[PDB]
Amino acid sequence: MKHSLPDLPYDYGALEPHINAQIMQLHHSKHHAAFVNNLNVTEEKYQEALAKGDVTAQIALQPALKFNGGGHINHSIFWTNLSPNGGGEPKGELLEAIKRDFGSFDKFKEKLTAASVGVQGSGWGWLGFNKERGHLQIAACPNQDPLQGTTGLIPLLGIDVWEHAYYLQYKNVRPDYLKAIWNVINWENVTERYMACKK
Amino acid sequence: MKHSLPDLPYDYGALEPHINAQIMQLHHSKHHAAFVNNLNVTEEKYQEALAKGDVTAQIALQPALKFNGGGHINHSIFWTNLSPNGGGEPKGELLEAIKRDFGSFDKFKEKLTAASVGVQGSGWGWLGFNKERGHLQIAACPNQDPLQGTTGLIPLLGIDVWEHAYYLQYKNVRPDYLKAIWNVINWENVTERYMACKK
Ligand SMILES: [Mn+2]
Ligand SMILES: [Mn+2]
Repeated sequence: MKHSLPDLPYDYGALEPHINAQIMQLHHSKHHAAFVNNLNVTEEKYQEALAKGDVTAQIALQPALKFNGGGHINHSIFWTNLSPNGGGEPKGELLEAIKRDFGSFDKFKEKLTAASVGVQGSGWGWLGFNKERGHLQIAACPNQDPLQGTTGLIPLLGIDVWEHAYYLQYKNVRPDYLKAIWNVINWENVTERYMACKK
Repeated sequence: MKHSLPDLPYDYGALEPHINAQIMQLHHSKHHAAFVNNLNVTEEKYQEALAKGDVTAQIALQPALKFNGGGHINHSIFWTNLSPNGGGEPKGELLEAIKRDFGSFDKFKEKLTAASVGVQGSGWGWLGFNKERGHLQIAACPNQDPLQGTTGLIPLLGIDVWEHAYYLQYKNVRPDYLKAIWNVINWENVTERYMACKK
């Protein structure tokens, strides 16, 4: 296909003061850009290996494909989950699903925050939808491992806990970054992803 | 180019009494046959996904590709590492490299045996060649993870320690299986693989 870096739906500084412009610029234009460039290179190498039936090469390329491929997937979703018009609480069917599956919105916040802060090293915190069980589910993924590709869950809301996502502003205080990000969550986008899972 | 199950270079009972015919027949005609068939099915699914640029599908298929792909690679080498003409000790440059890197042939035997018996669960014990360092190296791989694809080492001699490789004959006494396999090692094939790395 030849993947490309998607344009951001807002200005790099639109999420201030919760996430500063310098992080957004570096996070989008440098880290994400690298994943897309390396993903395209990795996909081209795998196509050659498949043509020659080189199983050894296919397996050797799996870490680069998952790492760069997942990085493209994860960050592409991440940008749509944020908005300068975000924050507050969700409404409608998504709010009802959260109460049913987690009890209340506040308890959901605590569990997703704990899952994200509890990540040892680099990874992601995710609110996902389990098609088999038909309910919401919280999961954490290491490094750039994508939720759906590795767990089967449909991603609804992702929290990047890579140090590059918060270290320029919040230093080592990961909880402060988690507390601040709730102010810019685009619940409209999360709702659209949730409704897409239902019939 | 479509992978196929290789024919065994000897009769199923040629390795008796060290490895009985029932294990060889089941190991080759049942287990290996499934890996090659499932490998081909997996490659077709990945080829379609790669054409559409579906990164999620590519990542979801990685476990099946590594498991079935590695199984095809590992067992295809395994059969060539055994021979009714095997046993004894290696000669020539291979014997010299073993003494240099391991001290003596007996010490190499002890180290590869320990690596194979020490595998927790299913996996493989391997004598490999390190292209970067230009010396021999022993490594263990879990499940069907192939040596070269995951470590870069060139496989010279592999020991299958999956329970299906010995449980019918040696029950839970894995050390007895390792003791018997040394009598049927095809050092001629190991030498040809080793010499192919040097130039
Ligand atoms: Mn990131
Ligand atoms: Mn086996």
